[PDB]
Amino acid sequence: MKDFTTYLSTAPVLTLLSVTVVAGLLIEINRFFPDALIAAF
Amino acid sequence: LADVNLVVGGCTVGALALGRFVFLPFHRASLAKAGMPKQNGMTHLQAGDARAEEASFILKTNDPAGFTVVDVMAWGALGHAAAFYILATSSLGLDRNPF
Amino acid sequence: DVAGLTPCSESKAFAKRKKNEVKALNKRLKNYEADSAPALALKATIARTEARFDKYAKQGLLCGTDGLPHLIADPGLALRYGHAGDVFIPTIGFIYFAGWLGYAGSKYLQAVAATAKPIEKEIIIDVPLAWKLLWEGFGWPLRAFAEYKNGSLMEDDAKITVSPR
Amino acid sequence: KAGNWLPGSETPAYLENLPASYGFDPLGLAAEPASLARFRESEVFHGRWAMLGAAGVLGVEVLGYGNWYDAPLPLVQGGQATYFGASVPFDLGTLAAIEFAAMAGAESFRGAAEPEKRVYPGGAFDPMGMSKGNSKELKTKEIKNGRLAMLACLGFAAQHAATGASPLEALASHLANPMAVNFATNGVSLPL
Amino acid sequence: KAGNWLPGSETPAYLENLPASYGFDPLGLAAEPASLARFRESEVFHGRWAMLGAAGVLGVEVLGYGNWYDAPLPLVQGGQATYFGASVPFDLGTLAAIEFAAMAGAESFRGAAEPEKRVYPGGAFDPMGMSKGNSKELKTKEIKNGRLAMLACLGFAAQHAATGASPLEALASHLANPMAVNFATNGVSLPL
Amino acid sequence: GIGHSMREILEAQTPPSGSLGAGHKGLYDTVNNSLHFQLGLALASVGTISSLVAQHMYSLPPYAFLAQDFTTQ
Amino acid sequence: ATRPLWQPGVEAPKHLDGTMPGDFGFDPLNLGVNKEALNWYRNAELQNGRWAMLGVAGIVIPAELTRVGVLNVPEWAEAGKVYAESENAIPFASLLMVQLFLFNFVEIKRWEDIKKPGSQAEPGSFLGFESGFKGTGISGYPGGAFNPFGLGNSSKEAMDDLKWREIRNGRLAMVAFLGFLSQHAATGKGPLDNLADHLADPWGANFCSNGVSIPSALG
Ligand SMILES: CC1=C[C@H](O)CC(C)(C)[C@H]1/C=C/C(C)=C/C=C/C(C)=C/C=C/C=C(C)/C=C/C=C(C)/C=C/C1=C(C)C[C@H](O)CC1(C)C
Ligand SMILES: CC1=C[C@H](O)CC(C)(C)[C@H]1/C=C/C(C)=C/C=C/C(C)=C/C=C/C=C(C)/C=C/C=C(C)/C=C/C1=C(C)C[C@H](O)CC1(C)C
Ligand SMILES: CC1=C[C@H](O)CC(C)(C)[C@H]1/C=C/C(C)=C/C=C/C(C)=C/C=C/C=C(C)/C=C/C=C(C)/C=C/C1=C(C)C[C@H](O)CC1(C)C
Ligand SMILES: CC1=C(/C=C/C(C)=C/C=C/C(C)=C/C=C/C=C(C)/C=C/C=C(C)/C=C/C2=C(C)CCCC2(C)C)C(C)(C)CCC1
Ligand SMILES: CC(=O)/C=C/C=C(C)/C=C/[C@H]1[C@H](C)CCCC1(C)C
Repeated sequence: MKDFTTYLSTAPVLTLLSVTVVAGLLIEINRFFPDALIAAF
Repeated sequence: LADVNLVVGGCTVGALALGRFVFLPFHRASLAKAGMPKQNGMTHLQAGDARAEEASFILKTNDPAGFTVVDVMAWGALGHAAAFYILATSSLGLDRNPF
Repeated sequence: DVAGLTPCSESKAFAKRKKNEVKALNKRLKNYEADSAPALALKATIARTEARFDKYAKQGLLCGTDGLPHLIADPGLALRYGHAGDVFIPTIGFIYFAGWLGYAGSKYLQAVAATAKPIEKEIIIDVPLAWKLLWEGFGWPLRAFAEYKNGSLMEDDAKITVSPR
Repeated sequence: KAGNWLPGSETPAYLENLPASYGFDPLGLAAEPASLARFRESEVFHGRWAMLGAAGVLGVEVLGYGNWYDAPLPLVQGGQATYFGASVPFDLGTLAAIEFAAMAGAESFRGAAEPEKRVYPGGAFDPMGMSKGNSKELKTKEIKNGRLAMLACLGFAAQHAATGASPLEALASHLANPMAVNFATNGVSLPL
Repeated sequence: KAGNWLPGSETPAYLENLPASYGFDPLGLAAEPASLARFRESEVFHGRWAMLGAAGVLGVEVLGYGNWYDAPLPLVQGGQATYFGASVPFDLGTLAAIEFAAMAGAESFRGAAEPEKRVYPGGAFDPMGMSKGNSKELKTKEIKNGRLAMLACLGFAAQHAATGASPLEALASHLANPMAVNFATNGVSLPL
Repeated sequence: GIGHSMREILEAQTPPSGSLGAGHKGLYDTVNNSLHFQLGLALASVGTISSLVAQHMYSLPPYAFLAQDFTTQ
Repeated sequence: ATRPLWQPGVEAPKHLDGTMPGDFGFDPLNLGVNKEALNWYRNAELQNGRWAMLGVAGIVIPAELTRVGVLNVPEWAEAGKVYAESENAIPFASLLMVQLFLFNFVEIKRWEDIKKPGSQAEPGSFLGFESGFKGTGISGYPGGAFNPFGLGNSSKEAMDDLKWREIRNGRLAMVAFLGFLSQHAATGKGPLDNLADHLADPWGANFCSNGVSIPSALG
């Protein structure tokens, strides 16, 4: 189990997971808050 | 408007008087501090440029203050420039004031 | 009006653009049923287009002769005419998030640089440490200013390698 | 030193024995001794010139002859200058020529002397002989008065460039309503 | 000491031999000797100025010549300043300049003297020469009268800023109805 | 006997506090002795002037009937 | 050391220990690792807490009195505008500049005190009042002129307790002011109005129903 978690912590796996999480978060932000041209607060 | 003879003469006389009795000390001090142009540590004449030798008709003059003829021409040129600037500006009859 | 720009609310080109886009969408919608999947998708697109145009006109954006929104990137000019959310506020937001990520990475690199084997820590990231440093990176402005005023944020020029000129 | 410009701070060591010194040098401009000497001479000269300018600006208005800003207007529009009411028979060209010559001679004589004589020449500029007796205190008084005059001259220029009035008029207007007539109320100083 | 301010308190030791001293210094403003000396001189000077001011305020009112608040009012909105029912031919500018020059000279000569002479200068300032012969009791009376006058002046200012009447009218109004005419009735002093 | 000495002017352009180090000491010889330095300075100036000429001839036509010739401009 | 911590079971960071008032080992972001930075943050916390206490008091007490009936004052968000429309109302720019001018002097002096506590006590700095400007050794706690009643001067432990009470009240007031800002922005009502509305129906009147805290896009 330790070796598996160590493999999941490698640079490529972590890079792909981080990019996927960031892309998913951005996609959902644009899905619920679309066409945000300016920062209207 | 302004008399060309009077303006030109007055400006030239004033420039010569300023360069002979007022600006002469600072001019001489600056000349001594600067000196002749040097290339690689020696003057142009010392390096081999014969045409760079200082003229002898300015090395020593009978004027007690050392006011050479070249000094006369330089100050007269400045005086004439100022005189003609005054004459030209006075000749125009337009409003250049920013008010 | 800032630089000869007309507000999108009173812009005729803006309204014409919205009308044309909705018209094209309805023309495409006319070739389907009333409750079919393509019809519902086209109706949703029409609603989104109308909402977008209404929001742009209501937010106070400035439109040019072409009828498209224009952004004002100048403090003072955008602050006095109510356009701070165009570039000013987004600039602050970016700078903050960018500094957060940069500070988290810097702290992780400096923390693993003291380990006996830092290269492995660079290829095999320490998830708990990275998570803690990512959380700590949110206070990056305060930490960065403190380190700058402390002198620990910089490396002495005499300690950095340089070329032989 | 007598002063500190900031009670809780450390002042530079090169500004300890100087007259009218408060240790004010946050930018460290006078770190070099040569620059410090030049700055001292220039400060005294600027203070004297500003004292004369402030006295003239206030006198021309108090006596009722006009403001400093409108003084050269009758000479540039197409007339003659006025001094105490009389008409001066000189134009812009002649005035500039005489002033240039006189100032050139005076400044050349002043700038061609020793460093101390260029700022404190009591040989003939002190007929009353006031220097031969506690000159440090008098020097401090002169420097402080010159500093105040410099600030006053800059204030006159900025105030006129912002509101367009004159020193006495500006002072009267501010005294009429200090809470609502100041730099914060004009639409120039504050970008509101 | 002759007094304790707070019957059961422990008064400071540096205020045990000074005249008119009750040990009042809870904030400890006179801990340092220099500060104590400056404050002593300032207190005596303030007491003298307050006694003179209170005497003038009461005199101008009991003599039917006007109030203290409206005294400079005729000068503004026109001119002419009345004194003893007469007329003084001076404007605000001349009055301010005259007062500034006189006060500047007097204070400059007073402030440049020795510390003791800056608060208790005998000789020419005591024509009757009653200073000799136990001046401690006289000094105590002077300080106490000055404190009372200071409180009276503050009372005049606060009462006028609250009710709006001058001292004599306020006193008569309070004497007429001591139960419903006081600081508690006006909607300024006691809010709730 | 009158005029300036570029060597002295360069040697005098040394700000105090040593912000610029020695300043421009020895620059006169560095430029006079090296032909590549002079050629680089001349090329930089000439290129900038060429750009200035290009930017000024279209916005401020100096020749008659030049703005109407779209191809030539 | 063994004093109560913010999160029971979690050890306090070594950079905090237990000497500053209000020390609960709360520093998940490790902002106060540097001693100089920690000192500056301590002074900033004291200043923010005191100003927040004054503001929350000036916002709650007048509102409570107004609700009863005695002393009628406008709501805190409209108090600034109400005075603006007054007759002899001072211009906003001039008023702000005067306040900033006075605060410049006092705040700069306090700044010098932070760098060196006995800075303002320099002899001859003022007209004999500099003697009362010497701190107590810790920036942010200046006796002398301040603290005229001498509260907590009986002993060192008495002053420590008062410091803890001050820090807790300041933090509570800071959180309260942030709540006031958020409540007014979300609901255009006063704090007392919000409290009364919540008690009437807590499950139907809270931040989950104001329409601002929870975005409508998600629902
Ligand atoms: C050298 C010698 C030596 C010998 O032996 C002796 C003898 C003779 C003594 C000598 C000489 C001397 C002299 C000359 C002196 C002079 C001085 C002066 C002039 C000063 C001024 C000086 C001056 C000055 C300070 C000035 C100042 C000013 C001011 C503050 C102003 C203010 C103001 C302003 C801003 C603005 C407003 O709206 C108004 C007012 C309010 C108005
Ligand atoms: C001691 C202590 C210590 C501790 O520790 C702390 C503490 C507490 C702080 C303390 C206390 C304090 C106090 C009490 C103070 C107060 C003061 C005052 C009141 C003053 C006045 C003071 C006052 C004063 C001077 C006054 C003056 C007056 C005058 C001049 C007047 C004038 C006039 C007249 C004649 C008349 C006319 O028609 C008008 C006029 C013109 C107006
Ligand atoms: C500790 C820590 C550490 C770790 O590591 C990280 C973390 C987590 C980040 C942290 C936390 C933090 C926090 C929580 C903060 C907060 C703060 C605040 C809230 C402040 C306020 C503060 C606040 C303040 C000052 C306030 C003040 C107020 C005032 C003056 C008021 C005023 C007023 C009045 C009277 C009335 C009128 O009618 C209106 C007005 C004008 C409005
Ligand atoms: C020896 C002698 C003497 C002296 C004399 C003299 C003083 C002479 C002179 C002379 C002169 C008198 C000189 C002058 C000179 C120079 C000149 C004269 C120049 C010039 C020119 C120019 C450079 C111009 C230019 C122009 C033109 C061409 C056009 C228009 C513009 C202008 C103006 C830029 C005596 C008696 C003392 C002593 C003994 C002997
Ligand atoms: C308003 C202004 O511009 C200057 C005012 C100066 C003063 C009060 C100086 C006063 C004295 C002090 C305290 C020290 C020695 C000299 C003085 C006259 C006794």
